[PDB]
Amino acid sequence: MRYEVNIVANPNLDQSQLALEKEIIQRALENYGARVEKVEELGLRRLAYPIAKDPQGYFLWYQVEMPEDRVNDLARELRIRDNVRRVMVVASTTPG
Amino acid sequence: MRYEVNIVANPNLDQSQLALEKEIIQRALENYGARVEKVEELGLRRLAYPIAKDPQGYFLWYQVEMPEDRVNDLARELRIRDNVRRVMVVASTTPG
Repeated sequence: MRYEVNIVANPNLDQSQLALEKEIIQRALENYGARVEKVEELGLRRLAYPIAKDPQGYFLWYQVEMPEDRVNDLARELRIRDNVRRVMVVASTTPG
Repeated sequence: MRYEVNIVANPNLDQSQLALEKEIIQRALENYGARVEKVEELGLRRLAYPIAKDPQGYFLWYQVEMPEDRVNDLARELRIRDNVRRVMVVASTTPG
């Protein structure tokens, strides 16, 4: 299945720390057997609506192909790190 | 400011109803004075992570240019309709 993986990392990291976080994510995708189809580094962005107390984050977006039964474990592995604040995974298709 | 507007509509609508919802959104963007730079109709998708009781939705994505002081009112106008389940607006830049 094709998925979009949206990651929000700590906005306060220096680029050396961010490089480590990005490397860890890519290694996790490969280690879980995902085929990585696109990586977009969106960078520092701000949630405007709804209203959050901590609206800034460092946004990363991945498009991947992988089996549905492996997605949950991957997502949880990605978010275990303290510098990964949020992970959201959307399947690009549904049964209907 | 440039914003990404992520809309999740009711996944159970027929295309006649969805056409009305899309027309309403575009009219609201124009009526609020946003410049609409891209419209992507992503269609029926499923939240895979985190786990939601109602994970399916009809996803729409807009990129717009508009003043920051008008975004909140626009977002609230967009979501007042029952068929618009979620609106999320992200500013593409931050002060830092």
